[PDB]
Amino acid sequence: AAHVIAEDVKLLQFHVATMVDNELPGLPRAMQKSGRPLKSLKQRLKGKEG
Amino acid sequence: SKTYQDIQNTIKKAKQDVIEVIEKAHNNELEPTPGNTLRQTFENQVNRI
Amino acid sequence: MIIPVRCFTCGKIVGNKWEAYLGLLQAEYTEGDALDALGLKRYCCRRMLLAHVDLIEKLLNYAPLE
Amino acid sequence: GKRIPFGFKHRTLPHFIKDDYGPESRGFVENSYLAGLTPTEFFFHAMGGR
Amino acid sequence: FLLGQSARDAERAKDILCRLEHTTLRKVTANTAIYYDPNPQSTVVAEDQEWVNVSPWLLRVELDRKHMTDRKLTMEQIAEKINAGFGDDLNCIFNDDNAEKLVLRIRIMNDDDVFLRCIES
Amino acid sequence: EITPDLWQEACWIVISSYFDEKGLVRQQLDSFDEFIQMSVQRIVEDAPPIDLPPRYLLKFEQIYLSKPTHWSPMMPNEARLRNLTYSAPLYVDITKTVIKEGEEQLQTQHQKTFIGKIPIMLRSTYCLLNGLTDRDLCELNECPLDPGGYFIINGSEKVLIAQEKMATNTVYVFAKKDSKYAYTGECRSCLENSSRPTSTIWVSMLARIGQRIVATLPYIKQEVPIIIVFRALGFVSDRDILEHIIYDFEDPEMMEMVKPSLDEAFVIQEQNVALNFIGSRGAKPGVTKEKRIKYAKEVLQKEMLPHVGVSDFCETKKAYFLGYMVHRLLLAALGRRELDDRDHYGNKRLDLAGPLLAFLFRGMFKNLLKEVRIYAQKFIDRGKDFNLELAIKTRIISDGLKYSLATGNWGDQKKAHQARAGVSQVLNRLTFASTLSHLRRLNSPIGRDGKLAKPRQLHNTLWGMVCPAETPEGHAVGLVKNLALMAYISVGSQPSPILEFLEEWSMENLEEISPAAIADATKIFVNGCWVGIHKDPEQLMNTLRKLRRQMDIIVSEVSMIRDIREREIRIYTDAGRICRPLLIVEKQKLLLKKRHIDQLKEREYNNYSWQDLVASGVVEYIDTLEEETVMLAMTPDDLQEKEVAYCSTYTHCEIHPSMILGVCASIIPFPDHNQSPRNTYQSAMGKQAMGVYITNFHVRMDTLAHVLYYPQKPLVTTRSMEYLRFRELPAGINSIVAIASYTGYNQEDSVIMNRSAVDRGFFRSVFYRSYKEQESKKGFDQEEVFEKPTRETCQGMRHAIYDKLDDDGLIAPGVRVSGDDVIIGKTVTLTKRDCSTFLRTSETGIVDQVMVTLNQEGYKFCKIRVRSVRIPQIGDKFASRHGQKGTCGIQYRQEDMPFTCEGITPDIIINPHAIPSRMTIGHLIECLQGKVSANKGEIGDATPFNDAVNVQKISNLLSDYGYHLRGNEVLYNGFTGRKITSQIFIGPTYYQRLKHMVDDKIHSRARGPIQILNRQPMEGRSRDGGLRFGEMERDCQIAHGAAQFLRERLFEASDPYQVHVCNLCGIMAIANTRTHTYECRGCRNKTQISLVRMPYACKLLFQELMSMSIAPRMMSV
Amino acid sequence: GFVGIRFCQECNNMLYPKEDKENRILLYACRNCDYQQEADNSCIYVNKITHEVDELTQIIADVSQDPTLPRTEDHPCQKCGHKEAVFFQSHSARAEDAMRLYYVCTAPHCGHRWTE
Ligand SMILES: [Zn+2]
Ligand SMILES: [Zn+2]
Ligand SMILES: [Zn+2]
Ligand SMILES: [Zn+2]
Repeated sequence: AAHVIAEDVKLLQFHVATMVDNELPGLPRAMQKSGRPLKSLKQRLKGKEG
Repeated sequence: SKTYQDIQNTIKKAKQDVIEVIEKAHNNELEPTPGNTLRQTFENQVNRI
Repeated sequence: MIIPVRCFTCGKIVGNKWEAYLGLLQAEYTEGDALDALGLKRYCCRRMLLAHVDLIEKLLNYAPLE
Repeated sequence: GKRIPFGFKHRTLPHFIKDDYGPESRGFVENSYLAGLTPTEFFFHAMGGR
Repeated sequence: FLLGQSARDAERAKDILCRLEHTTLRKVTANTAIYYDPNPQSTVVAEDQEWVNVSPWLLRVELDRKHMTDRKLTMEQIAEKINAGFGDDLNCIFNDDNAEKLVLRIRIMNDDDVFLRCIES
Repeated sequence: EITPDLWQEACWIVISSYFDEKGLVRQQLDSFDEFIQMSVQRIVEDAPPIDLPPRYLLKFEQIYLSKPTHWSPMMPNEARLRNLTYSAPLYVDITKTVIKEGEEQLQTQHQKTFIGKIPIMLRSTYCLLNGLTDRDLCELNECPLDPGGYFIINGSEKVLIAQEKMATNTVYVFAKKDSKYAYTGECRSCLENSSRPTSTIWVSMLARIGQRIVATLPYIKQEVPIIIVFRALGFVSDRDILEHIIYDFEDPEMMEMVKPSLDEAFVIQEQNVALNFIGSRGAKPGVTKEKRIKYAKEVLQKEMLPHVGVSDFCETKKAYFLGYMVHRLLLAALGRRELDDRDHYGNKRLDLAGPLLAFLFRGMFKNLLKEVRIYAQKFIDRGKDFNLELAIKTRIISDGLKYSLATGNWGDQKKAHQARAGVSQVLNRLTFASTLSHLRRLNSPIGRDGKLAKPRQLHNTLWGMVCPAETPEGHAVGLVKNLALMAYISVGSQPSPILEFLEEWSMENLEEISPAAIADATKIFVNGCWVGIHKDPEQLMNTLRKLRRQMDIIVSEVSMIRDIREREIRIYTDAGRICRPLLIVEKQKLLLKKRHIDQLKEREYNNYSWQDLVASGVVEYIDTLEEETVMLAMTPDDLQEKEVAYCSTYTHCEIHPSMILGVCASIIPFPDHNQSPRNTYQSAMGKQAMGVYITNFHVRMDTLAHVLYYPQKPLVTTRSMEYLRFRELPAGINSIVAIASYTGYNQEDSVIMNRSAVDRGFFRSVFYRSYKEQESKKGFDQEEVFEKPTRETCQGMRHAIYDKLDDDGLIAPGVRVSGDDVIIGKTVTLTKRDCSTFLRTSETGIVDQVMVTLNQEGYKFCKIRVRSVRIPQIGDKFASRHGQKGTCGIQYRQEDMPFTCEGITPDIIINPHAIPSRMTIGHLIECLQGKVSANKGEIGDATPFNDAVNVQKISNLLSDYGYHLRGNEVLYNGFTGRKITSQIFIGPTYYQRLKHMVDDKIHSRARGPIQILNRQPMEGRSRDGGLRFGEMERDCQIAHGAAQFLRERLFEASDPYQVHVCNLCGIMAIANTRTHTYECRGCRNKTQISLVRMPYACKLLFQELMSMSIAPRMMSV
Repeated sequence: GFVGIRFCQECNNMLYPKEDKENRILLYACRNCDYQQEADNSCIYVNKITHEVDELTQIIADVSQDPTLPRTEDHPCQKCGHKEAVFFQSHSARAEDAMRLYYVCTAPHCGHRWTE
């Protein structure tokens, strides 16, 4: 269903980007659904304590 | 005690001098220092004293 | 908490004077005449009794049993 | 860098009169640490040392 | 640093300072108002200045003296720079440097009522 | 008759009576009591009835609260020991009326439905300890000196720190530089205890025809021009507007200033296009015009200026209030009125444990109403008559409060990171002055890492409210603050009696005003609602004051401010206004006369009290905004005597000036003889001085406790530390200090202690560490149990000696234990894995007591605490009350210390160089007067501003006992016996021993445990970590050019590792070294492989790059 | 001088100034109404760039009963002749020069204010 495939790829794009950058502008921050934001690979090395 | 008397006399004179500078400002007799506002002149005078 | 056994500074036994101290205060000796009457001359011994706070009397309000 | 500011309306403390620019009225501690500070100049000293 | 003899006398160092310190009309102006004095010679504010110079409305701008003198300025250059700055739409009948009040009268000749406030502002 | 000086005695019979009536934590207790007695019922009462196919109405009534009970009454010490939450069930009467077709409604009242447990603050009006005698408190194993004012959450004492905020309902005009606005009239509005949070308004003026006034209404994205807003309130005419904004048209200047805002709006006249304008700026604008109007109509009715009123009050009363916001903006623009200082403490309020909890209860309640609504919907709407008693998820309140008081996240757990943090901190039991000051602690929410100095500066308005000295010198410096001794935070009272009284006395109500009257008439502001004007404000101020002085119509906490210059009377009754009592001055005499002092001296014997001083119009609670308008003498004999008059118009007099100090600062003697940062450092260290922290410490299982063996009462005290109860729970020893350089081991901020004094118990302390462990059903096959492991069955099992603990699986009191000894033997079945708990590494103490019990889950739970006698040693940090601090640098036996003519050796020798840069002359005067006190044989007074004391008077006394009048003595060198040529300043000074002992700090590593992710040393002593060789050390070794030691530190001594890499690419190859075979998948090469000595964190970095699709191809070429 | 806003008599809106291009005279017309009233002041607008304002116009007599405020006996009133007078600096922010002292007669039903 070409309708839903668009949303499927949009959500895959969200997960893959959030794997390497959780802090997208505007996009919902990926989380462990109990609150805590997901430390992306960027965040593993981004700043101090990288 | 003579040293304390000298210190106290000095402070008294300084307090009196600040009172006189205030009087000069209150009466508008305090001419501003160039560049300074009258307030900045007064504050500079008091800080110097 | 309890009275120190020896004056920390010099060594004089002050641990047998606290109840005497308080009894002399209860005779309404003035606070330094109690110390003069116990025999504490050095201000190092006097600050053992003057400064002592006898908290063990409060600790003994708590019951282990009865 | 300035004298004690008028944090009350036109005065430094309620003990002083409005527009008291006099020395002690603005933070001049005139005692010494052996003489001890007056309570007003103790507060001004605290403001300064902060 | 001052290169010429001006380096010594505070007087001829002062004019360098005036030639450097940015000085717009707001610094030397005192009181700026408007008036629909229906003729140049109508002189509703009672002035003899236009009568020797012989819009139904004008800007009047009484300037400051102790601020204009301290800059060694004159109405001459002020009016020149006005007319040059806005072009000959504006005419400025400035006062003379003998009167007590340092008025400029400014008119336009060829949405106008607010326009004097627009150019003054 | 009047007090003829001799006034110090009277002055401390007052104050003494205050602290009898209002113990130090009264501001917590009263806040909580008011929350439980009013605010809780208010919230449940003012929540609307819930309704919905037929629809019920569901409604709540008369909320009830029992005593705290475990299900039988839990004592707070039991809740503390069993890790329970000390709490009481909250019950409410619920009337359900379902009504349906055929007109058949049944109003069945579910009486006393259990809504949830609410946690009780200790010693409140609802704690079991309330009014309870000292005998009974000791019988409860409670401490009669313990203040209360904290919660027990799962056994932890949790204090609610009072959170500072901008005052609601009050207009403030600020200039915000770096913005398009020249001025901004802010308001933050709350009508009463609303579940809706405070709504904020701004009426800004654009700086840039110029000078256009905007308004930033809430729920509006754009910024409607104000004149549109007034037209939306229905005022067509430019003269009905401005009548609200310019109270006399006779002022041309405001008129010609406001004109350009009218020129921004003259395109709009009728209210309906104005509402279309506002609705079209809505954050959720409706498609049809009518919905846009209705949205904007609601916003103005309910969201703008709610404190002024809602519905009918919209089109007038708060039109006037918005007019006043504009008027004061215009004053701030003409400069007729100064800008409001955001950090003036009259502009602030303090959210105590009442409002802090009311906010949550409005958040956890309403949630419960949503829950029961959804339940009854699901049921009733399916024609399934619900039961509400199953609908009420009591978990919502009980766990919501429990959670927020535990974490301190002041909001839902769903959204805690969005909430405030650390509102609720574990009570500091370290020492009693720390407990008392933690309970009296205020906190600015201003961001730390906020670089602004102005919110950290000691503002002039904190006088008498907040300690000028007690602040954390850390990053929180000036943000965290402390109440002053007599400072009282107003708990809040209803304005309705005041409004009814103001309806008398010829007051003119705001909606009956002819606006021309406002020009020459004082405007009255009850809780920041403008409510009317008055022709004669010299009668109101005298009458409202008289009524406060009579306690009848106006409660003492109400503050009436008369702004003379601007004709405004502002009356605040709300809660969180910090205030302090002041003696009233009338003519020039005090009202406090010898009658009051005599009556109050026989107090209890006559049951007179401080409340009688208040209710006799003798003392008055003034608050920082009313303090703006008092003229405040500082003592009568100083300031009201017939000198050449300073003012002669004092309205009030300071009760005693030392009452500006807080709890830890008022233990400093002679603080007026110290440099102010040193009084701050003492206010810090005084929260670390070991003492006896509470007298029931033998029952506490606190995780960390330090108890001094022989804590002493100070030989010199402030009078204030009477009420701090410092002479009952003191923290320190008066020691014969000598200020001499001697052997030099005391040199840079260090002390030489007497070893023989230590041998006698000088500052000897005990350290109790409590270890808590409980049981659990981990799963079907997994279960923990207290049991001695045995190598036969327990598979996992440490190298430890498990036989020290007996077959219960619990070490017994009186057993010597050392680091990595087993304390609670514990097995978890897989046979059994070892899961036991070991004494912290290098702790080495004796088991003091072992307690065993059941937790909430009904699992066996034990807490073991181990004591550790800490004989002072080199490196232990001592300090004095004057911010002198220093490690013990060496200990000399009595034979080696210098000695006077008599054999008085010092106990502590501190280097002279501590003094001259720091000017802690209060330290020298303490030592001198302590030497007087110890000879004189009674405790000297060091109350700061006491002009009865001075150095010369002390020296005169000291010379009478046969000592040098300046405290110097000839000492003899202990080593050689020669007289020291300089006579040494020696005398009793009160030293403290701080929690910072060196054995708690010494740490070493040589290949200990390693992190799992990056194979570097673990972090911290407790983990047996390795010290961070940081960036700056890297730089310092580059500067050294010490590349070999830089390589070893940043590699070979941290994460030595190796990778094999392909020679053709630089992706790490696969290397089965175990068979010495190597390949790179992708080139299929097996010879082209080379080993690379490689930091593990570098390997890990490159694999974190490859997982981003980056090939950091390392090449040997 | 100045010019105030004169409001329309019909709509009570603000009257704008407009020249009579026929009779050559200043009018004050309305935007919403058709109300033409004949000007007298011949002025549109003024602007005191000096920011010269007399503070005695802004000083209100009620300040005398302020206990917070210094009292002199060194300058008597002029209308009545009271000895008592409170004095203060110009509270207005436009005061960088004006440390000048403004005095108010401390006597009810007088409120005479002056500057020395
Ligand atoms: Zn001794
Ligand atoms: Zn390869
Ligand atoms: Zn009209
Ligand atoms: Zn008069």
